[PDB]
Amino acid sequence: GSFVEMVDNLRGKSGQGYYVEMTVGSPPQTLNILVDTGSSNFAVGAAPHPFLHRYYQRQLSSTYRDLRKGVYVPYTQGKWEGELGTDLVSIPHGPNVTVRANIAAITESDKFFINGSNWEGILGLAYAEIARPDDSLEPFFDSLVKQTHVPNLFSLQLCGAVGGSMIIGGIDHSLYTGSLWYTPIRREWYYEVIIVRVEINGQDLKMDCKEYNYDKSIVDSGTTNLRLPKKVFEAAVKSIKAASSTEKFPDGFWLGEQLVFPVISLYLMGEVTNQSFRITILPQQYLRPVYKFAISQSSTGTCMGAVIMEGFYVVFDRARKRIGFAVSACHVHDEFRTAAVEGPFVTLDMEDCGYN
Ligand SMILES: O=C(CCCS)NC1CCN(Cc2ccccc2)CC1
Repeated sequence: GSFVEMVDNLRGKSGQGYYVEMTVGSPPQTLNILVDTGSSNFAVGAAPHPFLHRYYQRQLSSTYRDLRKGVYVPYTQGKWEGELGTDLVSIPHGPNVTVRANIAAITESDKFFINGSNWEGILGLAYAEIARPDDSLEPFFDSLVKQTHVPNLFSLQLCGAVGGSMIIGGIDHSLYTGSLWYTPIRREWYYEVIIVRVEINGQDLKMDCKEYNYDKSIVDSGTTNLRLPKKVFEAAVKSIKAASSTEKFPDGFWLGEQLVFPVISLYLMGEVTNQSFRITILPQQYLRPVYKFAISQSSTGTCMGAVIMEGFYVVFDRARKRIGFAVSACHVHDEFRTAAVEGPFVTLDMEDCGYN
């Protein structure tokens, strides 16, 4: 339908994440919370860290309940650590409901909070299997669905340079143009998808598609870049470099070691046997103003981060185990080329593209 009061409920800074306003405890304690489809923990600052505008003060909340258990969460760059419990959570600019969700009260963290950022926590919207310490700690959205009449679905419109919309429990049709195209969620842990073909400026990379999903391919609102696996990255860069011989750039720039074009198509597995669709991004999407090359190599797989997500309206249709892509109404298009979602295409042996 409409969900007009949820539109434009996300803020941020370039490369610094997208956040929704949330309240915790009774009376409500307001916190800005990073929106992360690449993790499954709801975690907030609960101690006066210098970088924080505010923090969760448990002693002030009557509805707080201690779970008397600790949680240690190391990311690649840095870690956070906290004390588990539950409390009443709301999303002011979301649905009118209040849920008892697990909260990780961050007592200690290293390289997690950003000096100068305006957020105080993280909302992991992915599934239980990747929730820390283990799959028994129910992720926020799972509690929201179990406790209220909010449908098991949420959508994201991230708008490049910073704002956007998280539509909880539905789809706002104003936020996209044309048809939605759905790819199946491979397994419910990350939001894992299968990439079946990659074109740089409408030319196939001719690679084994099993390479494009090396380990995994996921939709990650918490990652800034498009993260391509090493083997795919090298072939992609060489091809992007080939199109861009009009200009000159240092060797380290493509490696993400310096600062300062072809469209990039990702063919994704469709709902139907031998059927695919493709999503297409403009240079506006992978050239991030600080300009930086917002495509980087990875060992964990393809991460369809903010670079990808900023061109498209993205439906996390958890109910139907699928993810929807449509042209975002807010993506950065010029007069020449426009970001696209196109289909159907004929693609055989798509099932073989998923690494095991
Ligand atoms: O581990 C993964 C998926 C690996 C394939 S790329 N995603 C994490 C999930 C946690 N998220 C937290 C975070 C987000 C923004 C700023 C700081 C930290 C960082 C990205």
